[PDB]
Amino acid sequence: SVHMNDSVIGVVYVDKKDTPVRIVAKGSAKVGEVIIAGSVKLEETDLTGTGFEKVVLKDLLPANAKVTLSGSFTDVDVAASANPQLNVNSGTIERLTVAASSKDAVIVLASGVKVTTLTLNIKTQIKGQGSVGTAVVNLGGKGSSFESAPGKTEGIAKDSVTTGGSFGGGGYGGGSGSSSNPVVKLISTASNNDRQLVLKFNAYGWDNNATIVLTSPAGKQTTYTYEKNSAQFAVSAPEVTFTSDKGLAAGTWLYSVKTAKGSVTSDTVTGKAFVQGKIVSYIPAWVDWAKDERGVDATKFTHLYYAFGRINNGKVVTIKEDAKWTEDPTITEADRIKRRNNPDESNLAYLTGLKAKNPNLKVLVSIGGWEAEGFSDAALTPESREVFANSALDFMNKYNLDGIDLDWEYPVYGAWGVIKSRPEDKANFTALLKLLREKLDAQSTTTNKYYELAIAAGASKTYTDSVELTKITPYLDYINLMTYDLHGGWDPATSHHTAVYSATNNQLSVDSTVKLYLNNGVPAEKLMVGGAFYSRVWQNVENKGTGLSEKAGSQAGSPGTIVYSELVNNYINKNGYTRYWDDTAKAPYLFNGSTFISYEDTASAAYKAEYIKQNNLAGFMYWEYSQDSDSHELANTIYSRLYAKSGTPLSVGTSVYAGTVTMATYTQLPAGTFILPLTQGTLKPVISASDVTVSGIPAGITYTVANAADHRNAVAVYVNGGTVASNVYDPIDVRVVVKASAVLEANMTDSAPASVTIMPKFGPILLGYVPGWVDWTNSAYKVDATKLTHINYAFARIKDNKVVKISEDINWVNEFPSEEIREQRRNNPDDANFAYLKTLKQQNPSLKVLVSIGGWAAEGFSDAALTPETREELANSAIAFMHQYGFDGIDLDWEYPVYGAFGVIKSRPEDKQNFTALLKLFREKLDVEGALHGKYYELAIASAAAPIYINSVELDKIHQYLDYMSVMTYDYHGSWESKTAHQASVYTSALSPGDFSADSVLTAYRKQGVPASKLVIGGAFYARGWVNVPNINHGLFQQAGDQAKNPGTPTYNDLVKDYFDKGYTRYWDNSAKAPYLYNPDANGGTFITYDDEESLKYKAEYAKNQGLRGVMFWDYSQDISGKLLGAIFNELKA
Amino acid sequence: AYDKAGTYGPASGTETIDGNVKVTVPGVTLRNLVIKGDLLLSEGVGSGDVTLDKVSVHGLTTVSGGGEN
Ligand code: NA
Repeated sequence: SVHMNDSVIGVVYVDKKDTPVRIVAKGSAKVGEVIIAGSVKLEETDLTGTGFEKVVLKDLLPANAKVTLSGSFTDVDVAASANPQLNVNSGTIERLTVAASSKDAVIVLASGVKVTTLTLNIKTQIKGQGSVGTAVVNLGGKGSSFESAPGKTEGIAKDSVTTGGSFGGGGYGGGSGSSSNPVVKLISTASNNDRQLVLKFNAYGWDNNATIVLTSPAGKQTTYTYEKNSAQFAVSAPEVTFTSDKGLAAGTWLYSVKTAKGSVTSDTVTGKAFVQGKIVSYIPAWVDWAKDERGVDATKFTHLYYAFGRINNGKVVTIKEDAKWTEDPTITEADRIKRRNNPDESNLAYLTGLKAKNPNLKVLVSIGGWEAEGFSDAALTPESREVFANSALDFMNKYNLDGIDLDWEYPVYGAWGVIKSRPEDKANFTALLKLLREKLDAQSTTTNKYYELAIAAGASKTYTDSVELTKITPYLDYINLMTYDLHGGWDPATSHHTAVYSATNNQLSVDSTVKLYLNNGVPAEKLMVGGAFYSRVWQNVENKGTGLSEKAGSQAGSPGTIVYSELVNNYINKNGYTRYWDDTAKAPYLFNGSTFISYEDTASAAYKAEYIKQNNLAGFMYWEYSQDSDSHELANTIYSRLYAKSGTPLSVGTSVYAGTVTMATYTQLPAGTFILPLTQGTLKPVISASDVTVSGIPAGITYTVANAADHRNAVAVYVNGGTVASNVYDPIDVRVVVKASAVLEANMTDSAPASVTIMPKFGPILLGYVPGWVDWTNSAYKVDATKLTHINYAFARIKDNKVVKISEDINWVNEFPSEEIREQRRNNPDDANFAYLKTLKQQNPSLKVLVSIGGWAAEGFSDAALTPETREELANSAIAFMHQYGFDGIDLDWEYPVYGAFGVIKSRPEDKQNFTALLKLFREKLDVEGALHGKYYELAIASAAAPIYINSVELDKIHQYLDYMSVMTYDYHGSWESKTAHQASVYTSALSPGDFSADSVLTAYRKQGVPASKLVIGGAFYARGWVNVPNINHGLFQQAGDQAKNPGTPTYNDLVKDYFDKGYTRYWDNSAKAPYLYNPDANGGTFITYDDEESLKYKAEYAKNQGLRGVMFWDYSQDISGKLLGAIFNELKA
Repeated sequence: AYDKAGTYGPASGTETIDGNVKVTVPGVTLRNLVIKGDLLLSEGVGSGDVTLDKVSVHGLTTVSGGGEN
């Protein structure tokens, strides 16, 4: 034998005759190619070097030569016609090849041997228990045999090879051995539009039991068993499918499943499922969210992405620390200074604080964005990736966020030089994502709080080609698809930038993108569709067609993008820009003959939401929340669509912008226009006559309907004007239905009939409450009847089911223990006041003075309303009182049916229907009275703002009996609560979504069916307020402390002598059109909410523009200046 | 350089030769050599051993003899 100890040999040729030479390689030995032309045994013993590598059995090999190999070989080649046998006794061969020349070749592979690749080019017998990882059976290898089956077989003659014994590959194989246990295998999970979670699994050993625990995205643990809950389960053979209730919270659910058989309890298996309905709202870091006045209503989305965190020195920092951003040389020095001071920490605190208004809200940090540098380097190596990931988690943890999103724009191509990029970005992005997912999971083992990981992705094929979708997707809760900026002024012709569908072959869309992503393996479940709250603009577009798909010239001056709020304010159907719709793409655009604007609106948002639901996608993402309209119409539309109840189509909704046309004489109606914006649904750019129905326009007066000029989405009803057939003494209710056929959206239903008003020639009413506990005859401040049309005298009361003077209500007379007040109340100056009112009625002979029966704590209504007999008695008595004291009608102020102001007065459930019967009877009797007395008597009520009031009264059944309802659009907030707010605001502040205003209250009355012309808006001549109010935003919408020193209800006169310029500063909520006072020094901070001359002007303006009957206020005594009244009166005359 | 010996070669020190060698008999160790040119082993090595300790062959090795043991 020949030993080759720590040696070096080159090529070796073996022509040993008759019996083999053994050749050994020991230690650091090194051998070239061994060429075999005789009998031989290669052996590698105690080998530290590489030893043998290539071996070839050549055609010179003699018949029956013995050739055996032990060791680790590379390529071994049997190329010998003399019926060669190769024995491989131990070790490994990378590639063993049996050549076409090697007739009757036999290959004997001993049990520990591993051949990674065996290639057969001649029919070969392979023997022994040795292993072959892949047998490549080419045509010449057809019919080859293996005593033990190769791991895989490839090549054209694969199917011809035989394996195993005479049994067939793997043998008689039987048994065993004692199986039994319940195993659960997970098949898959799914969601639907209804937000059910569906869990499918194969349960071996189905013993009619199993237990599932669900963890909500907000952490709620929940358990389901076949025992309690087989209603939610369905069994087949191994197939079992669990089905949750509808309406689960959108986002990522964690589940565990296990089966048993009494004691023998299965391996617990776990996973993640995804519930449809996510709304990802991007919020920009560069708005100062603490100072913002436009507001954020986080009830309309599920996720808030803080855009953006940045990368500096391979770590994650606030955007103020990113010099690429703060030192942009393209802006002004003052602009850079604002950037350097960007209030990130304040922002982040304000935004997580919105959880109070939506507790399910997740807030994530989004890292990166357009022109954000640092990713290629951050991802470059295992240590760069480690610093980054750790940094990202610090950010997340520092601000108490719910997860991390990356927006790298973009791997590999770097958006073509905008950022640094390299080829390695592609695998590096995968590794970075892997790492982050690892670290977030690690941390959750401690915190027991699940963290999301997500990205924003490019829509282009270039982007999909630059990342490893199938590889990264398992690390991601979802991909946010940037299905916007699809086309833009960089294109030589105009197109849509964010369309749902591709209408022409080269137009990209949401649909083209989603199809690209699905085609690369990404699941629907994990795809968020993108929308934009901004437009892409082209200038110098040829003035052809509609501008769409037309050539554009120079973009030199171009703004590039215009944010949706600016489009609403100044472009959509404004300033010569025509609104058009592409009914194949489902996208709107504007054109003025030279500028083309592609954008996203209410209609495209609805088609996009419907695409998402139709394809069972993850939800709707948008850039960015602050670009929306004042009302947040895009955000609201998105929420409405994705959260719509299956089986009920959305109704078209309206509001009113111009709701009054006023008669010039008793019979001459001038031309005029009613304007009604849609609140839900989007008109065709051009409507037709059959799309709107109008009722109530007088006979012989013609009208047309059209889209209103200078509005984006409003109906105009043009009343032609003419001569009404008989005198018009009272308002005419006009009702406008916007039909399903009017709008762009596909399956909406008709709007409810919207009420607007033809006003009779004297215009709106102006009603003052005049308190009867003021002795007017002797009051230095008098009532100016030239400025009122109406007075309500507060109050008459009910005693023994009879109407009596207020001095007969002993509850009221003795309200206070003061013996002076009791005496003054017993002697309430009603008779003197009635002679006074009568003198008023001389210097304004058109004045109406009504008696108000009831008021706060006034008893007797629930009893009076109970039977036909009590109603009769109260009505007859109220009428006798009316006539006896010279009144022109009756107002009833029942405070309040059903709930009794929470136990202040008696109440019953029956008050709801009985109030209707009471009013009906009062109207009948007053018709009788009128027909006897030669005159008309009014019937009105005072009514309340709260939803409980609305639910406690039949508004749609009572309006018919009433001249109007004086709605108490005040006392919304006060000392009974600890947080400050507007007690009387005409509009709901942008900073208090869903809050009370005149607008919100009077809309809700109208949505119950009450005509605009039976509504009266209420002003308050007194304030409400809070003490211990923090000096933040001048006390507005602040949590307040102990209220024992609360100022109660100062009147405007009190405000004048004690508050104004006494350390109180007057502020103005412009979205609410409401004033307030703050004094940091008064009692820990004092905040006052009231009406003033400005807010009453706006109430009055609201009345005129909405077609209301008029304005009312409480009360005449509370402003001895005449200025509050003068403000109303001047605006109603104007 | 055609051997027929015993343990023929250097000690702790590597030693260069050249030309076509012909170790023609059993038991012949060769050590710390570095042979430019060929190494032959001939039918004369028969059924017996031949060790090679820290050798080098820049040319062709040609095993025509030796046994299994
Ligand atoms: Na080897």
